[PDB]
Amino acid sequence: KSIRGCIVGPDLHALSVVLVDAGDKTLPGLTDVVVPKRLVPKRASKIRRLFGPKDQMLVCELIKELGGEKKLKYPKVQRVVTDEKYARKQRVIAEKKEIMRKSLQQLEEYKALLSRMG
Amino acid sequence: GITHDKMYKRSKTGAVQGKWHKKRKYNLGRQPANTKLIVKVTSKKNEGQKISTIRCRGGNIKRRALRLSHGSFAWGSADISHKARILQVVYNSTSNELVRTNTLVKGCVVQIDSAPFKSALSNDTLDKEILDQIRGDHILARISSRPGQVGTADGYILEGPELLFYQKKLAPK
Amino acid sequence: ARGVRKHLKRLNAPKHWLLDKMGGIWAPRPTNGPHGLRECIPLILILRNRLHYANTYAETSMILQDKNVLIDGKPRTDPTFPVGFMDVFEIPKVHKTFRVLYDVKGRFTLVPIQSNEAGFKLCRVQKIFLGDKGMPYLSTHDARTIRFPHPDIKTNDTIKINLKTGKIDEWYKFDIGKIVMVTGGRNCGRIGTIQAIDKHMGSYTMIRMKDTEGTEFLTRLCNVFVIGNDSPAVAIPTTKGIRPDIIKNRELRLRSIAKR
Amino acid sequence: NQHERAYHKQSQIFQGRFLRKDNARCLRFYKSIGMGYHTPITAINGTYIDKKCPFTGNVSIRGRILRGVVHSAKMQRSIIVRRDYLHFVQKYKRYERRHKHVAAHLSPCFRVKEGDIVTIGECRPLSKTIRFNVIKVEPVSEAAKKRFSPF
RNA sequence: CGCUGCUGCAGUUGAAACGCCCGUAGUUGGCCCCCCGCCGCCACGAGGAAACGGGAGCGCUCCAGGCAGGCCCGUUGGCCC
RNA sequence: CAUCCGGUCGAUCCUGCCGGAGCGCGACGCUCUCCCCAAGGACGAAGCCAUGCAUGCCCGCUCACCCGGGACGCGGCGGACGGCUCAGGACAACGGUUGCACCCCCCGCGGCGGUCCCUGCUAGCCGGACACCGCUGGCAACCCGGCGCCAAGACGUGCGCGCACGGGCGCGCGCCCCGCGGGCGAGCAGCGUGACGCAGCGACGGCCCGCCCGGGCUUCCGGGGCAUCACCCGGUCGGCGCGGUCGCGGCGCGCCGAGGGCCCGACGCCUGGCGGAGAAUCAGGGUUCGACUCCGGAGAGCGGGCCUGCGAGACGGCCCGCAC
RNA sequence: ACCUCGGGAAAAGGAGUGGCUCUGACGGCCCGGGUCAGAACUGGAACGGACGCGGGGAUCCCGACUGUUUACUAGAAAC
Repeated sequence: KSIRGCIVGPDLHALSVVLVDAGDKTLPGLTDVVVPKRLVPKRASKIRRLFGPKDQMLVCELIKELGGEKKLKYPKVQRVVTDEKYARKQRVIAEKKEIMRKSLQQLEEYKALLSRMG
Repeated sequence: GITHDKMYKRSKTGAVQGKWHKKRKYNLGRQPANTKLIVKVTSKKNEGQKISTIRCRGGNIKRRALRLSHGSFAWGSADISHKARILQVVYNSTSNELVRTNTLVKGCVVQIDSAPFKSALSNDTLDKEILDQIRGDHILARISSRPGQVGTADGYILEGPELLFYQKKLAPK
Repeated sequence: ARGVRKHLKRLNAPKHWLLDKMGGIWAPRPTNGPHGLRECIPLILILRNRLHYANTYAETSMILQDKNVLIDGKPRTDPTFPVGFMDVFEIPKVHKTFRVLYDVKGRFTLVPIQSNEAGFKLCRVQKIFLGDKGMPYLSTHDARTIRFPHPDIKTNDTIKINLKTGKIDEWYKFDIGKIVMVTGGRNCGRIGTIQAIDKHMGSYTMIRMKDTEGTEFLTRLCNVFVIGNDSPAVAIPTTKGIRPDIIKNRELRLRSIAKR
Repeated sequence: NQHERAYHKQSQIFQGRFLRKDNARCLRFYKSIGMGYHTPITAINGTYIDKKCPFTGNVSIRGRILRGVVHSAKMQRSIIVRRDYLHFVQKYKRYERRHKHVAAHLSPCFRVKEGDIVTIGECRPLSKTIRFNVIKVEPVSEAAKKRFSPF
């Protein structure tokens, strides 16, 4: 697709400029506005940043999924260890040992089967 | 578009064979890898040995070597194996033009530093001729691995009638 | 060209499946699993055709989605799940369980079994191979893979799978005299004792087996599945692979149509 | 033999074996060929190398084992075996004797003259035209006539 | 249309025996051995697609059809190619 | 499931063609009371195409003014199947018969499960960051810019059992031969040991391993017309050494020889050439067709070239020339 | 194309060519030749770098041809 070059030239329509330093000056745009970002942290580390299981430690709004009845709105926490989750991983680790244990047992038996025959 | 089908080739009689199909991605062949050596370490140190990896039919990846330096080399009748840097390539059956560029190909006779193999010389009477090569810092070895198909260049120190044959060809240079 | 084919045409589908020529322009595409297309029959076909339990494919999916049927004791939701020899098709809700065997005419047949028979299923080891650090593995006709087999078992020797613990139970080795049931070709669907095995070194060991009719059928080792030693072991179909001939079947057909 | 621009060694025979004595002195690898064929003495006692030779080389005999006469031994360690055969036409119940030429590798262990019967055994596509390798030779006389033979 | 001819054409005169001899490829070869080995050869298998074409059974009201049907060989849907 | 009959003569018997008599399967004309089945822009234009339409589903991950609707995006899986046509291609495709001890494979099914380190691990669970989105915009249209917050069975990293183990490497049977097996007709696997390497999964323990289904090639036998086509080929044909490939191979490249094919028709040329299963007609033998229903092949105006993926040299993907 | 089968023919119509650094061939009995191949690499896009050194094709008419000819205006189709 035809694209345009990084060098700026006399012809132009739109230029987008981030501000490294405004300077002591006061500008109606950018010094009279402070942005309240809509979204809020939804992860374990991010929940442990703004507010320092910590699921209840979240601010609450009242908005539905699609937009008098109002649902208290909590963005779902992610990466937080549930007590069943911790338990779920715990039994898979035990299961992995069981697979090794059964194979370890089957191995001695098979070495023995050849040995008993000769 | 490099392809290994025989559609573009003649028959046994030498008759032209009409093409009934377009190129197939199952019949394609990739461009050859020139596995150079980091011989001139002075100005080649700026590029560490690099081994590329190319996806193949089946998704299995063949590591392909671009620049190589050292590989496992083994003195079989002594059971002495060490990783040895490749000092230089000499005498290839396919072409001696390759030898000039140092590009490594399976079956090229190389020279390797004897400093890793120094202990064997002190071990008493290992063989005879190979000991002299260890005493002098250069040992002849054939690369027994296909660089560009595994991305490795392992090999064997030459011994027996093979060592004599290769030395005889390389005697004047 | 390109990749795999996910569609099957009705007339391409195997003849034993007995699908209608005008019934559809497509046939179920059997999936991969324990049996291959030539040696399988889709689960939908048993339920829609022979069982007639589900009027349409949609009903068969609804029943399968609810895990109504269990093959080999496991509830399977695959309409196209491949079904073949010795597979235990048990539908518990209907209260009826049968094995899937081979009829004399070669179509797959549902043969009723008792609860003990339902528990186990027979298997045939294609060969024993070494992999994964050198452990031996045995590959059954149903593609079931068993690590560390007992040394005596050899290639083509029928074994019995517990199907509850899913392990080898016993081995009936292939030898002269042992009773076998042909699985493929002209003699498919016939139970006979082995008269002789011709070595035919190079390719195609060809075995001759004869039923109690004095008629010897000659079939290569590929489609010979041992079913017990001299004893028929697992329950066998009522015809018992006795080879009814065309003229005899003509009389049987006429008696059946005599009834109105 | 400096002109030989490459050393030729049986892959299995380690080069070091030629030194020392007889502990693992097998200096030759000879593999039994299957399908009931016997190994020639010239493969065991031979001093040749040849990767393609079935008995002393990395080639396997499997698939069809046809037999044919030798059209010519002109090629380098190869023969063009001519095999005769009959093709029947139904409309005229008479047949048509049809001949085909197939390239085969000749092992140095064997020595063939044109007209000899050679039992070619199928092998890995070894070249553009060679997919068969001589498994045994039975000699024939200098002149006994061309003689159509579809054995 | 035995006017393409293997069955199964015609070549004295209707169209058609090379002017003649040698001649290789090709094709064709008298009689003879019983009892074996290869080749064809004949028989019967096995192996691998159905549809199609046959062909068992079944009254789609008949029929071109189709695999049906009916308290039923484990109802069938055989089998041959 | 065996047939003739008119026409050369003044007459006659022949040979010989000519024309009829039957069935098709397309057109064309004329005409048509109902019902059933059923072909339908293939026929030297594989000419060109206006419009509408033929490929979605999921809910993994919801801080979108109903609700726990399940927008949108991100992820996941399919889009490679299927449909369509017959241009290409005449030791080819294709059909039966082999082989892969020369191989590649998603799903499924049944197994198997261990992953060195030094550091750097947070393992009660780790980082960041991108859309969607909010704002600020540029567009004739196409189309996208910038800024800021936020998530995954997505991503990046890594907990980990020195018989820890992906690849590749070196070594490790013979004694004239063939007669147990892990496994063969076949020295093939597997591993033991050393050197390398540290690849994969390991953030809701899958890598691997079979079988299948599909593919790639491979053996054999069949696979047009023309002699106003008789000689043909020169990577052509072999050997070696490599590269490349999923692999085998002149497949490519060096190197070395001189082969290889052919009146049992090579090579050339032409084909209004897809091939089989089949079809038309039919005493027996035969002849002609096979676009079209099933199977395999080939192509999406023409040449090429690629990316993605397990599989496409994909065109309802991309990129380029070329016409339009 | 044509042909008296000798010619036409260097037909027409193209591609390469330098310097350096190598690698093969080829004898005699470690000793000689310097020609022929094959590479790299390099240079304002250069190399028979001066010099030496056919433009080519299609026809028509005469005389077959190589020869000879009016010293000193015809070299010809003339002899």
